[PDB]
Amino acid sequence: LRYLKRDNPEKYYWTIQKLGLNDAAITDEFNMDRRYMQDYEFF
Amino acid sequence: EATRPLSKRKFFAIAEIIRNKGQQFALYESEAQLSVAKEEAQKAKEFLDKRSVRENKTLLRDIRTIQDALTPKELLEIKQRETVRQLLQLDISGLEVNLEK
Amino acid sequence: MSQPLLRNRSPEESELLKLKRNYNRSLLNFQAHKKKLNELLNLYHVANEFIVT
Amino acid sequence: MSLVKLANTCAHLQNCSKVRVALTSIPYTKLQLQFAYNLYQQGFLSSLQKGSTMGPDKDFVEVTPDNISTRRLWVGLKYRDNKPVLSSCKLISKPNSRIHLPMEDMKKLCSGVTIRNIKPLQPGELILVRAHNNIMDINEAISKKLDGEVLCRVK
Amino acid sequence: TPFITRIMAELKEPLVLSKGYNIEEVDKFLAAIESAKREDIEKLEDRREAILRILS
Amino acid sequence: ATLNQIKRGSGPPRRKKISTAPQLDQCPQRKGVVLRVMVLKPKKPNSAQ
Amino acid sequence: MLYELIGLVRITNSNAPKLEAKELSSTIGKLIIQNRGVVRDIVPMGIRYLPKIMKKDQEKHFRAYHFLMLFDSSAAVQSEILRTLKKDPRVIRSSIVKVDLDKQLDRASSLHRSLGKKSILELVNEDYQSI
RNA sequence: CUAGAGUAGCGAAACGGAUUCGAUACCCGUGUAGUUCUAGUAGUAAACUAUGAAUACAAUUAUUUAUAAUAUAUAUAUAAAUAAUAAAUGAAAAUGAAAGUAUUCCACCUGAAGAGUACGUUAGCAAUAAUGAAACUCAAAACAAUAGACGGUUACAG
RNA sequence: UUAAGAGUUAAACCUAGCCAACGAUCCAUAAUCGAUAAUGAAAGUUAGAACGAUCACGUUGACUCUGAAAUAUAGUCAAUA
RNA sequence: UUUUAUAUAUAUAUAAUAAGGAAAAGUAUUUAUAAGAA
Ligand SMILES: [Mg+2]
Ligand SMILES: [Mg+2]
Ligand SMILES: [Mg+2]
Ligand SMILES: [Mg+2]
Ligand SMILES: [Mg+2]
Ligand SMILES: [Mg+2]
Ligand SMILES: [Mg+2]
Ligand SMILES: [Mg+2]
Ligand SMILES: [Mg+2]
Ligand SMILES: [Mg+2]
Ligand SMILES: [Mg+2]
Ligand SMILES: [Mg+2]
Ligand SMILES: [Mg+2]
Ligand SMILES: [Mg+2]
Ligand SMILES: [Mg+2]
Ligand SMILES: [Mg+2]
Ligand SMILES: [Mg+2]
Ligand SMILES: [Mg+2]
Ligand SMILES: [Mg+2]
Ligand SMILES: [Mg+2]
Ligand SMILES: [Mg+2]
Ligand SMILES: [Mg+2]
Ligand SMILES: [Mg+2]
Ligand SMILES: [Mg+2]
Ligand SMILES: [Mg+2]
Repeated sequence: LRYLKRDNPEKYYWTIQKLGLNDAAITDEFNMDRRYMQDYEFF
Repeated sequence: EATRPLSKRKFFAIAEIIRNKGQQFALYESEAQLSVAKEEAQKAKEFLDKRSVRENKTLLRDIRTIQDALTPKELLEIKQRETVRQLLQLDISGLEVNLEK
Repeated sequence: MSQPLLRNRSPEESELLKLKRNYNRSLLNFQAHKKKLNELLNLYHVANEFIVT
Repeated sequence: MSLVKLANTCAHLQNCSKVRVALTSIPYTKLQLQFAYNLYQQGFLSSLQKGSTMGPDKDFVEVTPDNISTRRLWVGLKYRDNKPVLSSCKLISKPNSRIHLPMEDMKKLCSGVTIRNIKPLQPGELILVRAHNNIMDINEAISKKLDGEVLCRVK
Repeated sequence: TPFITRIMAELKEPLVLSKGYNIEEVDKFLAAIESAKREDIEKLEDRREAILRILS
Repeated sequence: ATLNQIKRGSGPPRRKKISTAPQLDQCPQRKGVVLRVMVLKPKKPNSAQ
Repeated sequence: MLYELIGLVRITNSNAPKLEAKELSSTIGKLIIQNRGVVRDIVPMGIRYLPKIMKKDQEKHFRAYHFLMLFDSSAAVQSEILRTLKKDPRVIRSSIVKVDLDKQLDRASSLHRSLGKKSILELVNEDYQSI
């Protein structure tokens, strides 16, 4: 999705909106650390 | 570009924007939101319609009744609901003719 | 050394190539679906032995 | 223009010289073709040929995007007096450190003076320079008064 | 998110068949086979139900 | 050994000549007062007073 | 999913060994069909002495009526069938194994497949099966 | 290590029996924690291939291993694993498709000992884990291989 | 207010920002440099005595007049002697 | 190779045929410079 942003920004925003995600969720560094699983209540 | 001191730490001012990628990234965002809403609504309408069709919902028995006929009233009702060939024409034939084309 | 390395594909050549590729895709899809229909027919031929009642 | 690919080609030619194969294949690109032509003009390579991944072209084949992936440039190596003519092939300007020299520094390098830790040109050696997407020997680039990127050494 | 919910719903609808089969297509194919053979109704319905259960 | 590792501070150790007479504070010599005169025994294989 | 069940039913009545296997087959088949299942085949293996004097609950068994059931069904009711089998005193031993249907929709049991008959269509032979 | 349950065998510690100049050890008996399960803390091993990852190339043989064919036979072709090698490299042992020819990135090292020690800081319920010196002493210290001696080192003969 | 910009200083009202593991903030140390000196094949490394350029200081700290320019080796006040 | 022939259904299988030969005498400055030993 970051490549899609670098290539076709309009389709990038369309796709992330359709999939239920935002720009921050794609661009920001992400690890499935215990902090994420606690904050978002994965379990 | 260089400028008089405008604050403690600010000594430069923008002069022009060669690439408007940052500007476009918000216009496209809003447009994507607006378009996704309407496309969602349309596809949800289609799904609800299909649910209604499946709610409304015997082809073998019906076709056999037409075949044996070749009684009159039920036959007419089934007609409203080579005719056997038309009612059983399969999408695979369309694929075959398209491939040949 | 100072001339183009390759000859660019014309739009007409690209159209013909795309038509060939689409035909290949649709052909493979067709054999897949027809094989699936054949398996369905073979299963129908033996559905009588299967107990559902 | 990948300097990585030129390094790979240099190592490939060195390996081929060690095992003494009479023919070898390298990627078919403008930079590689110009580099091979420059080596051939100096006499380091016996022959240039255009071909596929399997071998030289039996008949002339036009180069198009359809077959570009499978195109190769086949070079014939020379072994004279029980010694390889093309013995060592190295890079001066590496991808991590790229060296662009002005003309006067290029003359100084040819004249025995070490410039930016590059060993000076040796008598029977050839140094290749790239200027305006054209590959030439250092002497020509000096005669053309062109500032350029100093790529490789062939001794 | 509308898209994931729609896809999950369509998966969870009744009379959804696996292995790339479509219920209407299967019914039409079975009727075509019966017509071709013609050219016991509870037993034909039993074959249909067994096929649907297997492919459900 | 990599270029970026040399950039960050990697390189040959300095041939730094450590001072063998630190207490003089980089002076050719210093005046002093004798606290005691001591007679030591040298390390073997040397022997003397 | 196609599941092959191999049950080892106990023989208590020396005069009619098949009765208990009949009752068990009826129960399992009824469960499978009433929970949206299909019973493709029931292969009646014979009476065989068990390899050892196997023990279920307090009774000790030396022989058993072996039987096989090939049935297409879902995972949940398959686990339910297994649970009913394990607690039933009649079933000395039970085992359910998946028969994969990724390539061919119709497959025979392990016994017929080992004999050489890959499918049940081959089992019932092929005449006027090209319709 | 922290809570619960479990505890058949094994078994730190402990209690005794032997051996011994002495036994604080090896051997023997009873055996606590632990080994086990669940819910956690911690994040160290000779955590080793003592060999970071990716890419291009590099001469053979033999087996397998996995595919693709062609009619068991083509000692069939394409790949990877394994073994021995050529060149190459190396202080050598040796590596051998990497310890070779090249490119890119990261981590690490700068004599032995003091020392992974002290102090401080961070985290953990704690044991501890991470980070991590300096003074002083010395001309040492280590790796591979060579020839010897030696072994409560093997086998073969006389 | 200045001849002059600016949180430089003084006042007012808003925004939540700014720097930082490519090392902030804090601490220790240090006058800086050259077509100057030493050394090296050179890149560099060391010095900053002597020649030359810049800065700061004239026992310590703050402020004031004059002035174009001074917190002046001035004046006032205090500290030290 | 190329071209053509016969035969067979624009193409395929067989057979023949190949244009690349030119000669002549005479016409320095090179650079900067890295040594180890017990
Ligand atoms: Mg401002
Ligand atoms: Mg416990
Ligand atoms: Mg225990
Ligand atoms: Mg014990
Ligand atoms: Mg001992
Ligand atoms: Mg003991
Ligand atoms: Mg434990
Ligand atoms: Mg943990
Ligand atoms: Mg430890
Ligand atoms: Mg460690
Ligand atoms: Mg290690
Ligand atoms: Mg080594
Ligand atoms: Mg520690
Ligand atoms: Mg202002
Ligand atoms: Mg301020
Ligand atoms: Mg204010
Ligand atoms: Mg700092
Ligand atoms: Mg000072
Ligand atoms: Mg000073
Ligand atoms: Mg001076
Ligand atoms: Mg200094
Ligand atoms: Mg002086
Ligand atoms: Mg002053
Ligand atoms: Mg003063
Ligand atoms: Mg004084």
